[PDB]
Amino acid sequence: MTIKPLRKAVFPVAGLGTRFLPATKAMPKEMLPVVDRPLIQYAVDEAVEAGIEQMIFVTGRGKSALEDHFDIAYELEATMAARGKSLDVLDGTRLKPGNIAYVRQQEPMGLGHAVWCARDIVGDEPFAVLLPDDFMFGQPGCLKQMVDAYNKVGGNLICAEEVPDDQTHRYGIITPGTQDGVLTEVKGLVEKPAPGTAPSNLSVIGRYILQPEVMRILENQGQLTDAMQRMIGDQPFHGVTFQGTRYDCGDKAGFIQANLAVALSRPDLEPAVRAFAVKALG
Amino acid sequence: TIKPLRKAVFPVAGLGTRFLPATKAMPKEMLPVVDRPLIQYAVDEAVEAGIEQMIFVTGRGKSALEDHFDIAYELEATMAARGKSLDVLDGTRLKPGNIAYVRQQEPMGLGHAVWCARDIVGDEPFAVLLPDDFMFGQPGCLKQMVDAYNKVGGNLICAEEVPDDQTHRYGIITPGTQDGVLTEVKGLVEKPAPGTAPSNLSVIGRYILQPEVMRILENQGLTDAMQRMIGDQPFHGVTFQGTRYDCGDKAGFIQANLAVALSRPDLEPAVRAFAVKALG
Amino acid sequence: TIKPLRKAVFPVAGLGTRFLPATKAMPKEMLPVVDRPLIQYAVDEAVEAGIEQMIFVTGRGKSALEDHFDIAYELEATMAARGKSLDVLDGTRLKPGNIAYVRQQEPMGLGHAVWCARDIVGDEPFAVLLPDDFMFGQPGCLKQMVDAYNKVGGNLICAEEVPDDQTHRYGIITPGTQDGVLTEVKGLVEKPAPGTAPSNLSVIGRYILQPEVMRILENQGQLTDAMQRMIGDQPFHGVTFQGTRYDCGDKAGFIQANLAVALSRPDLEPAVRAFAVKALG
Amino acid sequence: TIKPLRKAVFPVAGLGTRFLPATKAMPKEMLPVVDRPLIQYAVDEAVEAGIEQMIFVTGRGKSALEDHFDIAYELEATMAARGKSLDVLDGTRLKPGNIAYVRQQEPMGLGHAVWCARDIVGDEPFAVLLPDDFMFGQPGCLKQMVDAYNKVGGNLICAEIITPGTQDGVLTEVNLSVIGRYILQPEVMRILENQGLTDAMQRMIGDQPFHGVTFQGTRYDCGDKAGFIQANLAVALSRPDLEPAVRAFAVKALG
Ligand SMILES: O=P(O)(O)O[C@H]1O[C@H](CO)[C@@H](O)[C@H](O)[C@H]1O
Ligand SMILES: O=P(O)(O)O[C@H]1O[C@H](CO)[C@@H](O)[C@H](O)[C@H]1O
Ligand SMILES: O=P(O)(O)O[C@H]1O[C@H](CO)[C@@H](O)[C@H](O)[C@H]1O
Ligand SMILES: O=P(O)(O)O[C@H]1O[C@H](CO)[C@@H](O)[C@H](O)[C@H]1O
Repeated sequence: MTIKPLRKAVFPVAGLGTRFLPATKAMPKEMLPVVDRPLIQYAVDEAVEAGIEQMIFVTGRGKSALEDHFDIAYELEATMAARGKSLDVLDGTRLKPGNIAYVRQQEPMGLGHAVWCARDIVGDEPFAVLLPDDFMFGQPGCLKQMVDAYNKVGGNLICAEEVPDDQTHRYGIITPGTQDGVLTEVKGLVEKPAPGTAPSNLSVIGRYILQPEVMRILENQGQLTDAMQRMIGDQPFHGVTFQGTRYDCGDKAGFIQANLAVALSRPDLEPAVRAFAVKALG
Repeated sequence: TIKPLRKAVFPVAGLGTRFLPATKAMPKEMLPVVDRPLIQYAVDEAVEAGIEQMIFVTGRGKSALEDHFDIAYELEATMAARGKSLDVLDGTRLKPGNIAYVRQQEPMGLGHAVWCARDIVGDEPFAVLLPDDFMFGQPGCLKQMVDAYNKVGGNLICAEEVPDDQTHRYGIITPGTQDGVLTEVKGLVEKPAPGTAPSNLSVIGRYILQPEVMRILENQGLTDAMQRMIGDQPFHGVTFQGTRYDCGDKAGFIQANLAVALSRPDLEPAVRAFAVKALG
Repeated sequence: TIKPLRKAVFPVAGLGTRFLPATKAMPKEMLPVVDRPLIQYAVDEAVEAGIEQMIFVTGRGKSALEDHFDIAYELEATMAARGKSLDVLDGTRLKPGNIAYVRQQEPMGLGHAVWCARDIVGDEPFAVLLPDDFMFGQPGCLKQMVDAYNKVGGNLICAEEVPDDQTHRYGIITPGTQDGVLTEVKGLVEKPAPGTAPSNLSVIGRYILQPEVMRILENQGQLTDAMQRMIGDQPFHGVTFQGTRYDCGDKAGFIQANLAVALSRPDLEPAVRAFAVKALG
Repeated sequence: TIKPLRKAVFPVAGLGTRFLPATKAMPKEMLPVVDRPLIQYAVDEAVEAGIEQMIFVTGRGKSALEDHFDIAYELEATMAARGKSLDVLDGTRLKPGNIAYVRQQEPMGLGHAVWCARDIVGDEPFAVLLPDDFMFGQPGCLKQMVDAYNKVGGNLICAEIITPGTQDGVLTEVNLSVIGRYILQPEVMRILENQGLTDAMQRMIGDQPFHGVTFQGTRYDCGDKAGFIQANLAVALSRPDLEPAVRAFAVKALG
């Protein structure tokens, strides 16, 4: 009757990313690069830093690239070796065998259904959920900051962020309680409220740490927000504000902004990129 | 007590070099015995045995095994546009999440492959099926084995008497008491030298193992693991009520295709007719 | 002046619905007869016939067909690491460029498929091979055909006598003069109705056509119906294969082909024959 | 006269090691410049220049390039089910047969790559486009080049290391960094076959008109990360729906 550690994270990667066509008509959206790494790469790096040791990808149909990316690139590594090029550039692209599991979603039925797909791999253990479109820039990574708070309050946690009024109908909204620094009690939550019925402004961001009871609730109704809801009254539920900036690579403008931000932070790229940005701006 | 099954591991990361050039760019596990691939048969067998979580330990060029168990979108659409029943595909798709894939990364054998499923299995007994061992019969091999499991528990493996000159190719069992279909395993040696075989009953690619076996594998990180397990838990060999075809070998693959074909009402007539002629 | 033969078209975009579930996610052209995929036998055949440009018109889920004819990097490296000879793969890789692929995009049949190779063929004669028609024998179907082509020229197709209740499934030929292995085609109808068959010699998946046939296909923007318009002005003969053909298009044929080849293999025949008789009563 | 020009060769078999780990399992030719992958821009450029036959010489892990130019069955179905227009995909797929693929098999460089298309091109003039060289401008590099072709014929290359002679405005008889845009005569194929590299186009200077064309626009070397980012920023600033937010961010982020 103990409580297990969270050595697990679930990555919903079965979307058709229709917003980025034509680029995504044959390329997984999750594979779009922020400078030189694909969105999922950042996401799993984040998880590793947070101490997670079992990544479980719930995929779709045309996404083999996601699978190959985290395996040995046999010919590539051979080619590089034949050129004295170091494989350090691939550090972190491959985990221990078994640490990355895949399960097909089969039918595109949303986030809750997706998480539900991992039910048997998670078991009676708390688990994390990361939506790669939410590029979280900062140190430590969002998940690590979150796990840090988990270690002290336990229960369920989600990344929270103040959003403009005309933006509230696009996210799940939190009904805030007591604030204790970075944490803030969630007294309620509604998935995309109507534009006049927003309980507040702090929305839910694609970073979660949930207790196994949430899986159970999903199996039973067998969606997510409504499932976390059912667990306000009996388990610690807090919103965590990220010490860094988040870029919504879900929309083209964010994607570009993220690329720029990261490039400006790179020793070898900022000089050239800065110089160019400057002129190009008038 | 005897913890219930429901989890099966399928090692499918081999390069099947024996079937080249057929397996040069296609998974050996996908070779058809008439009209269904070897894994399909193995999965069906698991389903019948009450297993509800398939764990595939794959290799690099094997996306076909993945697509085979998902919805074939365009195909199903084209069949519907021709009033063709999709019943032909029943059993091809399981519930979302019931089939998990993990990459073996490096081909280091059976033990290593099974080891790759450690976190998915957990504490929990698990089954292991090698699709190359085509098990023809009813009920299926795994079902017959699980029936014996719910009675004796512990670890079980499929056993089969093999000719003398063939013993050096299998793991051999040192038999104890026989109770109908079961036979106690008092010891086992992987591929003994010819003249050194303790007996003739070898190990076949069908296993039901206790979680302590995974533990022993993580620790040594193969056949040698099952054995640090004889004085502690009931360990029996099960004889299959049916015939097994070694599709690991060219001749076996063909024999299997012939056998199944002859059991098919719509194929038997034509096949038998030809077989006879062609034989002289 | 007979245009030399140097190109072959392989229609490999079918969904092989007949072999489900085996063909649910695997190209039917990759089904093996003992050792080698159907398409491998087909290209072998073309190579023997002196063809040096294979042109595959494929579909959507058929990357295996493309990988099969390229270097299998990891595999060849692993075999080398085990002193295993790569001879087993001889013929699986041709010279760079000798195999071209074009996507059919939509499954509109054989004529459409061949039409897709129009700009690759151009103004030159071309062959057409349907891998489902496993041609067992030697020299080998295309070779035997090209031998006849080199003396008669024009257009040729493999012809085979088929049972009466089987005629409605093939294109049927109206035979003329027979000159040994050849037989003039005076006409042909695609799948005639049962009772309407002009004869019994059907068209088999092996063709040698003149560029004018492409022209006619481009204009009509089907196959059978186009070869027709080429009767009164280009030598058109049907060729009989010196060997046996297996219709791997249907399950029984696939099985039969596998058994036939197996029995011709010194290393497999003993075990296979022994089994065959026992399991047969 | 001058044999028109209806064929283009696209060398797309590189391992893009410079963009690791992004290109570990994804073709570098598929890297997006905001909305579309590099090859898309390249083929669009070709179509605008009147090219009717695209020939891709690919490598091993590059199925994405093939699927991209075919019908995305399930996707188009899903969009339809959402009343979303497919115009977003216009230019994504050409007439069947207009895109041919040949495997390079062995990574032996540009010359060998072009050589692989020898039998598809035949005795005809052909273009060559390296998608890493993102050519931003209107009417687009190949078009501008083809315009000069119909006048002078022979062989042309995009210029921006070469020594010149006479400058006829945009043309200049052969700095001038050579750029990945070529229009070559069939005799160059023959010379490649024989020695069986590119600087063998030179064995073609005393017999055919050979000029360098200067591009009316700017080129971004998406071969290196700085260039890739610059290209994405430039295009974004040119898009009415993205420029506002992108510019506002850029400014703030720059200090
Ligand atoms: O992004 P989705 O899938 O449209 O919506 C999901 O993630 C959002 C954050 O990105 C949350 O605010 C929503 O509550 C959640 O349902
Ligand atoms: O097939 P392998 O790898 O030579 O040997 C493996 O499968 C055999 C059955 O096929 C088992 O009897 C062996 O114990 C196992 O190690
Ligand atoms: O096989 P298909 O495409 O159904 O039909 C095609 O090949 C047959 C032989 O296999 C010929 O008899 C038909 O005339 C030809 O159109
Ligand atoms: O990559 P290569 O073949 O060494 O060089 C090639 O690509 C370069 C861009 O990457 C171009 O600037 C060169 O003109 C072209 O020949």
